[PDB]
Amino acid sequence: NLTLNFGPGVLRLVMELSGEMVRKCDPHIGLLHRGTEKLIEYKTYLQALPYFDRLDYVSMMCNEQAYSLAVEKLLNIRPPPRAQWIRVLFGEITRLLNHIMAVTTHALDIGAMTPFFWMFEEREKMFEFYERVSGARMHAAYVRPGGVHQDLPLGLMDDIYEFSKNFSLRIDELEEMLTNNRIWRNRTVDIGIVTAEDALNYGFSGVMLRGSGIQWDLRKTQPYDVYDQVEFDVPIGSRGDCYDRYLCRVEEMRQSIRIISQCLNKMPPGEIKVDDAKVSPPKRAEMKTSMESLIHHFKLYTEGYQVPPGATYTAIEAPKGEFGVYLVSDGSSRPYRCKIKAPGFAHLAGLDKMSKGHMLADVVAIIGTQDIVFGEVDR
Amino acid sequence: MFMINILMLIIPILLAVAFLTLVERKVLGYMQLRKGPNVVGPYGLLQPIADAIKLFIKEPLRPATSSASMFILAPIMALGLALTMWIPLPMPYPLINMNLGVLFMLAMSSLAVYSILWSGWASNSKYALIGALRAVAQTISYEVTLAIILLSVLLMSGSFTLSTLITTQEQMWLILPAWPLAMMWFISTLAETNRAPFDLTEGESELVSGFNVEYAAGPFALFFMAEYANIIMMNIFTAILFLGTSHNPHMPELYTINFTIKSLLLTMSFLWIRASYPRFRYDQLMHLLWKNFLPLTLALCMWHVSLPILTSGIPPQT
Amino acid sequence: SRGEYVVAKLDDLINWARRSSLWPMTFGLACCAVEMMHMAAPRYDMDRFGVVFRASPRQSDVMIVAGTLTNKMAPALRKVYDQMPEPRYVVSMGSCANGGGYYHYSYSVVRGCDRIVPVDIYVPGCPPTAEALLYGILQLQKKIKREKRLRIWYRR
Amino acid sequence: MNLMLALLTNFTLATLLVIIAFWLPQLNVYSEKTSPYECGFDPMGSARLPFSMKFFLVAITFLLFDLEIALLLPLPWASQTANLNTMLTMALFLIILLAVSLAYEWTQKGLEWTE
Amino acid sequence: TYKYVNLREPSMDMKSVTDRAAQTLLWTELIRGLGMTLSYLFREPATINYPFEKGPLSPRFRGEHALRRYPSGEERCIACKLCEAVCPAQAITIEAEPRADGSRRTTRYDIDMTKCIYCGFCQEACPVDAIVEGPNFEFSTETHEELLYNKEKLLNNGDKWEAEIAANIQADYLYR
Amino acid sequence: MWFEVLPGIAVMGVCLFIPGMATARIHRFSNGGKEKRVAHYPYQWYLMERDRRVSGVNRSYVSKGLENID
Amino acid sequence: MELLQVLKRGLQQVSGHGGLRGYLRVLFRANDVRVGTLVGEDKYGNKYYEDNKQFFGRHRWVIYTTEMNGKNTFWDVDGSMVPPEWHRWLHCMTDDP
Ligand SMILES: CCCCCCCCCCCCCCCCCC(=O)OC[C@H](COP(=O)([O-])OCC[N+](C)(C)C)OC(=O)CCCCCCCCCCCCCCCCC
Ligand code: SF4
Ligand code: SF4
Ligand code: SF4
Repeated sequence: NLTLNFGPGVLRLVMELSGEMVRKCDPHIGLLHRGTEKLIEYKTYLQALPYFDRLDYVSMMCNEQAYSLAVEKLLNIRPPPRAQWIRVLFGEITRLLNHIMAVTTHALDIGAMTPFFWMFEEREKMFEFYERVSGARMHAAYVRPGGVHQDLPLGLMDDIYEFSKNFSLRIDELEEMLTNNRIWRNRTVDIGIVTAEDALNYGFSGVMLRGSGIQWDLRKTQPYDVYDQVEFDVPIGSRGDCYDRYLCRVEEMRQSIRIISQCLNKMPPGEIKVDDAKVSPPKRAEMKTSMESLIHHFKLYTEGYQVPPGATYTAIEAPKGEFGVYLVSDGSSRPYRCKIKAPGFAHLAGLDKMSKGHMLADVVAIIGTQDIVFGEVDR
Repeated sequence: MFMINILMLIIPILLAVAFLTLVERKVLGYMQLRKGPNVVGPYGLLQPIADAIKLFIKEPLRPATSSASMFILAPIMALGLALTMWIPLPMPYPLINMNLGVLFMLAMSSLAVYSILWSGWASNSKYALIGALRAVAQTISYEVTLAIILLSVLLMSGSFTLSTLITTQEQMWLILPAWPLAMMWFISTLAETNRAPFDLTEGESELVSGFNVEYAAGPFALFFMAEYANIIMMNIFTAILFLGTSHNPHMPELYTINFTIKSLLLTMSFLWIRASYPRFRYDQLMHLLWKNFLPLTLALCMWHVSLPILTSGIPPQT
Repeated sequence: SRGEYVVAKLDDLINWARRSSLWPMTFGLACCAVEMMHMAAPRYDMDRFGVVFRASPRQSDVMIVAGTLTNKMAPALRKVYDQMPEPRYVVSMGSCANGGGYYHYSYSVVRGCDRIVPVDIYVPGCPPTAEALLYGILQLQKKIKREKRLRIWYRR
Repeated sequence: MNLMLALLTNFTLATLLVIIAFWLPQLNVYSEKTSPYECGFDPMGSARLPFSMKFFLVAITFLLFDLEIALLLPLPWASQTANLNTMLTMALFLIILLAVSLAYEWTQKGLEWTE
Repeated sequence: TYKYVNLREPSMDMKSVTDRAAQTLLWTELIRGLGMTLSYLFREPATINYPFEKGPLSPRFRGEHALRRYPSGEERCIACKLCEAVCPAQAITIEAEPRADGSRRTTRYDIDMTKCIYCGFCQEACPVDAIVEGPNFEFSTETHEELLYNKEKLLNNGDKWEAEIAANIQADYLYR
Repeated sequence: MWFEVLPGIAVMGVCLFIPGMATARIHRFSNGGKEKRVAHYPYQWYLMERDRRVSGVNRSYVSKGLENID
Repeated sequence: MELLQVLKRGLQQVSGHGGLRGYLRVLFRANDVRVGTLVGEDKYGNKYYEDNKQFFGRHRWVIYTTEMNGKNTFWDVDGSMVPPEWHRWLHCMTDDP
């Protein structure tokens, strides 16, 4: 056949085309492989936290949450209730950040450019929530083993309410442009069909499973933090194609607003990190007056806290699918091994199967529907 | 005085094309909640001039293994034909008053497909030859419906003279009797000019390069002028064809103002559509032409051949 | 007149043209591409400075290297740079492209894209805010406004 | 005359812009430049594009359809005849055979793009 | 609890079939998409007039680094090297020795602003609020060497941004 | 705001208006203030050539009326 | 009547900048002719304006000085010319000038 080299995240496709049809798709990854998993072995558990902001750099605080849940599990400590509600609050804001990127850059790739600009004026307002809690628009490093770094600034919850009060209308404007559009439907309907059994055997997760009717979501089957105290519905597809997965992501954005409306009303008072100075650093006003607090501030920031020896696989329902870390501890301050299970790694491996009997222009649609970011695929 | 007339046509066209790039970036800007160029000159008015100077003082890269003769011929053919199609247009008085003006427009339009073909050949790339073949197949497919649609409308006008379409619409726009034909004509002029949602080559950026991806600097600018000169001309053709303006021989400037407004709005409709829709897959825009547009165009050609005869409304030959 | 006057004004004309029509080809490699997409978003709207959202390599004036540059990707970044018509400028965005960043000591990372291509402006941050990147582009316009290509040619 | 001057002016202006588009700018050429763009990676084969049969059939289908349009062009002048019944029958016969030609390719999978 | 996104049976009465035929032939739902972009053309754009207008930030913003002083002018840093231990990117290099008056002070304090990930761990670790990340984010350079800060550059930033760094710390230290 | 797009549109509109006005006013300047004769068919050309021989001067747009007949 | 009040606001921006020269000056230096309330002026010549009816992000702006530290800044304005005391207010890190 004809062998082409498409590409310049950055990807390289070695495709074999019989005219307009795709005969085999051979993704070449590692263009953004950086040795994150090897570098983490030279860092303390706190120093390794910013590495997870940079794996899936559209869902920063969900990557932080998964790592914190893993370290908290090996530590055998529990974050306080207010911190958990904050993590769910910003986990769902992070879901909106990712789904806007997934839906709108997917639409941009297939020629629909306008919705990208509308919804990136809402991302620019959600980046202000990130910046007001952590000081960084994207790589907050706000979620940490033990809870969150700082408490919410006064007035932030009023601004989260004003934003969420108008976001439903913005999703409707998006749907008015895509959902019933015949050109958009022709590019997504019956494209990249995945059967339920193939989806499971190929290791898919997230909307890839749910687009094909599989009723699975870790926020409901294996809840973490306070997701079992929030009411929301899990969208389920029927055809298993790109269009059904597109609707699942758009409906999930509406359910995040539903959850966010509850984290604002049910936010409890209290502290925002575990009241255990051998894990979480003391307050600065007590590190400067108490001898115990100064010793623990000194040790937590130089040596770090020791994690009991053990190995855990901890996973969360990240916006892109099941995100998990297999974290191995040897009893010291530094992880012995940290395998990062990126949901897009298994999805991309299934591009060759999902692209059988499709045109070259459907590969763009298929890659968009898998919601692939090569920071987490390559690591 | 005739050589003055030619320049009074060519130069304003190249200025209209220049400031269509500004309007496209500002109409798309505001439809996307932003402003577009407003820094280079007041309200961006100097932006086309900066882009023009920039392009013509940049390296005009030509790959060493490219056929030089065809690499140079293609932009000359494209722009030369782009300006040629403007000479018979009755705005309200043609520069060259042709008896077969409509057929001249079709004849020159079908020659412009060569520039796409020659440019693809000259690249010696094969990342652009496939693009050229895809682009050429699209263009020739959609000039089948342009000819048959245009033939159907001329059966209510009587002749191929472009000025006779003014007389035909002296009582009513041809869009009412022929709105089914006008709809497909508008889409067919979008696909001929490779405008969204039919831009599989120019800016698809979906594992498909454009036939002029290898052009840079001035030669790229010339292709751009030809492409944008055709967008205005096709929309001016649509205004004359379906939105005829009344012509007062004593105040001909009244026609030009009204006809200029309609052409601008139709041109701004091209910009409106690019901001609103995704793009057809290549095999879908062929099915649009061969399976949807062509069957309907043929039926409406049969209907418009027999409608004048059965209503005793055959137009005069002169 | 003096000759130097005509050349001085012609420099301003071509300097003004080149900085008012900067067409960037963005190498979105890692997270820093997201902050580059927020500069194209409505709030900052780089298109209003004459800076188009995206351009193909053959019509691009500046290359924005936005993200970690790995050894595997290094040959491909040089190839795209070599094929950019001149004048060509390179903006290094973020720590990873600037000097290696978080992954400086990695076995698979180019410790700064200035090892592969010349760089005209370095934008610091991890990531730089969309406004800090727009400050770099505006800082590249002033650099081009200081060029004296013709004044130097006139004195050869 | 007026037409020849117009064509000469249009195509001379295009040629002038091309020459000043190749001589005005400052050039600098080297082997890494002046190579096909590809996508940043080296070519994967020294062979030309494979021949695709489907792209050949659209060109032929356009040609045969374009030839039948040539016969339909004189219809506006044909409607002025005194033998309208004969003219109308032959006008509809030509268009119907054009549709029958379309129906044949459609049902024989001639308009598809799936290999 | 789950919900179906695309599980519907279109009605097959002539009223509904003719509605879908009208949509297919009259392009009704495509023109509805043109009305959504027409509305935006008549809204106020969200663009700001940078550099004359600036995007909003908070007191917690992490920008360019700076070394601070006490009100007397003595350097706050006492060369404890906590910021150097916690720095996840190893961007801080410190050398110290007793000063002529016997105090514990640095002789080298370099931040490689090209290794730094602007994470803020250095100002969290610091026990005397010496090293901070200021509010400046507009310090792009023309060379790689201008971004290898030494102690003189960092002390110049502190004396340059103290008026604004002090105010930001005053507005956020109760959350720390 | 949206009306800041009009200055670019007005410049484009004026450019599209010049070709139509110039042709209209050049023809009248070159044809004695009237519309340029349209000769699509030989009969229309025959009369125009006849008007060129009847004007005394070699110009088909100079009209001779009843004052030229006695 | 409302459309007639639009042209009046557009005419009082010319008078609000001190005639046609002041109007054209800010139009070509700042690409914007809005009139705000003068909040203050710094020792380098920058003038700071506010207009609280504008949407958040455009309700504060600075018209840069035409000369600073010996550099002609009439055309070459830069965001780093804002001193720290006004850098906090102009970026909305505080409500107190
Ligand atoms: C008694 C008198 C009898 C006289 C005859 C009566 C005629 C009755 C009416 C005839 C039917 C109407 C035909 C309308 C044209 C058919 C279009 C068509 O084929 O649709 C199907 C096609 C295909 O639809 P599909 O994708 O759903 O597929 C249909 C067929 N299947 C499902 C089997 C595959 O749709 C399109 O045309 C796509 C449109 C894309 C264009 C996007 C831009 C639109 C923006 C609006 C522009 C408005 C233009 C206005 C221009 C004005 C200029 C002056
Ligand atoms: S500099 Fe920071 S934001 Fe940019 S690619 Fe590197 S880690 Fe990501
Ligand atoms: S911000 Fe983080 S990476 Fe930068 S110097 Fe401080 S601790 Fe190191
Ligand atoms: S800056 Fe602070 S943490 Fe770093 S050495 Fe000085 S006192 Fe210690």
